[PDB]
Amino acid sequence: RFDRDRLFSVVSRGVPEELTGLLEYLRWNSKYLTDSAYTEGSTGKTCLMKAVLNLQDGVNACIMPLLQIDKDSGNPKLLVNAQCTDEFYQGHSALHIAIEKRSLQCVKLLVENGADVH
Amino acid sequence: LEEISNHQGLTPLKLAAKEGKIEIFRHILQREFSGPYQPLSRKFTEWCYGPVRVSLYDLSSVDSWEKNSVLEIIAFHCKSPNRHRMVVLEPLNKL
Amino acid sequence: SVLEMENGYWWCRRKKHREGRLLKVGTRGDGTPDERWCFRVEEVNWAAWEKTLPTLSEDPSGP
Repeated sequence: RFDRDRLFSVVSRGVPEELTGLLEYLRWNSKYLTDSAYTEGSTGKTCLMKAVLNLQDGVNACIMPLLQIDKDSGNPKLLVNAQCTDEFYQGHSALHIAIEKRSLQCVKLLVENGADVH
Repeated sequence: LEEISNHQGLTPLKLAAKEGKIEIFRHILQREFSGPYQPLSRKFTEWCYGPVRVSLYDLSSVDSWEKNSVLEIIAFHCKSPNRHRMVVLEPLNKL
Repeated sequence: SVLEMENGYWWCRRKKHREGRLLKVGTRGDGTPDERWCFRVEEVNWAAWEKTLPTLSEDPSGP
């Protein structure tokens, strides 16, 4: 198994070696990573938003394998185009955060794989 | 070391408030150290977004909930012409 | 005037309450938690673009 909190603790430090198993668990539980279960609480924060909110010297190593996981997950809605969607902080994309955190590398890598610009 | 008292009952934050010394009073009120010397600081920073930053100032014995607060000592126990310039500065002004 | 009016009248003793809220700031400040009553002042600074000092929280989530 793979709990949401364990996943968030993995992606917090940017350690990709713990990511082995997410494909099997997601295809076996018949769920999708943009589920309300995997939403980081009531704000609406998704997993990759938390991946971008902590960067090590302006770059992360857990971003690209996680997008690979989502591409192999066959989701109808793409992970990177998700939005926060609450009262205070609505519509907040993943691509706003990397622009705020001044990470040109993260912006580039994010918009490589279909991140909606506007 | 900060929350220690002399025989008069004051700690060196309050002592700088009572005696009229503003120059160390401001710096004790607003000190931010980045690195391994984090816990001995007062002006933390909660978040920043572009140009807007929200920064938790500290109110250990600066709010009038305590018996001998810096707010009371500036108003009622300080005999100095530097009284009002202590009230103008932050976070006392916003408080 | 404010510090006088907090104390109430001479016939009723107004229960004065703590100002500001309690955020856990450090880890090894006092014990494994530390908790200091803190008061948040919002400022806008167009001169500094650092992204170097760590911050207590990540999403803004005002008042």
